[PDB]
Formats: sequence, C-alpha cells, structure tokens
Amino acid sequence: ETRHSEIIKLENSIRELHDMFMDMAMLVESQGEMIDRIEYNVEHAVDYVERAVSDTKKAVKYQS
Amino acid sequence: GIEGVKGAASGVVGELARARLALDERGQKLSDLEERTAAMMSSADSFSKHAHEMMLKY
Amino acid sequence: MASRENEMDENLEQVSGIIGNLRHMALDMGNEIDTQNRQIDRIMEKADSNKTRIDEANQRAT
Amino acid sequence: RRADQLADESLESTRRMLQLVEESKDAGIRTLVMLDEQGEQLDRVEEGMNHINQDMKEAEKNLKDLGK
Repeated sequence: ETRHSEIIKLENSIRELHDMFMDMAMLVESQGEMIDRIEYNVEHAVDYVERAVSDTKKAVKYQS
Repeated sequence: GIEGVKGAASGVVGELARARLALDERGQKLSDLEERTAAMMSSADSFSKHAHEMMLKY
Repeated sequence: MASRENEMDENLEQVSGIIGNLRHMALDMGNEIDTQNRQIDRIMEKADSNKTRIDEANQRAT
Repeated sequence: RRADQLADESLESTRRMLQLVEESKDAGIRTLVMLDEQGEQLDRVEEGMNHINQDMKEAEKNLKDLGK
C-alpha cells in the first residue's frame, strides 16, 4: 500500500503543476487579445499624428 | 526515487507561481495601458481634424 | 522484473525528464514577463506624455 | 490480490502523470511562442510612441511657422 500512496502523492503534485501551466497558457492568450487592441489604437494614433504633421506642413506651404 | 521527482515537481510549481504573479501584474498593466492608449488616440484624432481644417483655409 | 513494474519505472523516468524541461520553460517565462512588465511601464509614461503634447498643440490649432 | 489491484492503480497513476506533463509541455511551448509574438507587438507599440513624440516636434515647429 506504501508505494501506491507515495505514487498518488506524486500525481497530486503533477496535477497542480499541469493546471498552473494550463492557466498560464489561457491568461497569456487573453492578454494577447488586449495587446492586439493596444497595437490597433497605437497604429491609428500614429497615422493621425502623421496626417497632422503633413497638414500643418501644407498650411505653411500654402501661406506664401 | 519517487521523493526526488516529487521534489522536482514542487520546485517547478514554486518557480512557475512566481511567473504567474508577474503575469497577473502584466494583465493589470495592460488594462491600464489600453485605457491610456485609447485616450491618446482620441486626442490624436481631434488634433488631426483640426490640422486638416487649418490646411484647407489656405 | 515484470512488464508492470517496468512500465511504471519507464513512465517515471520519462516524467522526471519532462519536468526538467518544464523547469527551463518556467524560467524563460519569468524572464520574458519581467522584461515586458518594465517595457509596459515605459510605454505607459510615453502614452501620457504624448497625449499631453498632442492636447497642447491642439489648443494652438483650435 | 489486493497487491495486484494496487500495483494496477499505481501503474495507471504513472500513465496519467505522463499525460499530464506532456500536455504541460505543449502548453508551455505555446505560451512561450505567444509571449515572443506579444513581445514583438510591444516593441512595435513602443516604436509608435517614439514616432508620435518625434512627429509632434515637427508639428510644433509648423504651428510656430504659422504664427500660432
């Protein structure tokens, strides 16, 4: 009964380890969706600022 | 061994728990960053509209 | 000696080996998350600074 | 007898362990691939922040050339 009980103690530890790895993968995937949205906002912000620089440059041309 | 393997598993659980705690912080920081970049984007959008209107007057 | 005791032992050796790999992964995960957390802090400060700078130019233009 | 029922339960435990660590290995590898890709996204995001800051210097100069 002894080796059986110790093997079971080991399985319990390995299940804890496994479940933490599974959780880590899920959380990283979810957070990746947020990073996708941050990156989208940043790309559009960059574009708006580039357009603004270009338009103020043109206004100077059209003075001038 | 069984004790040696159990020890190695415990060891990994501890190291991974530290990484999990750091991943929780990253999530909190990312939620904050999403708000900050959404606000930065809105400002950029408005500035672009006004620069465009300005250009079209001359 | 026996196929049951033999599979048990082989299973435990394979498990032991894989755990060593799992340990290496947990190290790399911790290192990558720590570096990214520091980078996110920098990005956040830059986001707000940018927003301020945009808002102030936008008032000259409104 | 009871010893056979227990030796069988122990064997099956080691099989479950092997499955658990193999699944853990697959999850760990996918996690590291995601963290790497997400890391390159953050590099692009930071690049964007820096580009905005530099563009704003040019915008400010232009507004000053407009008398604003």
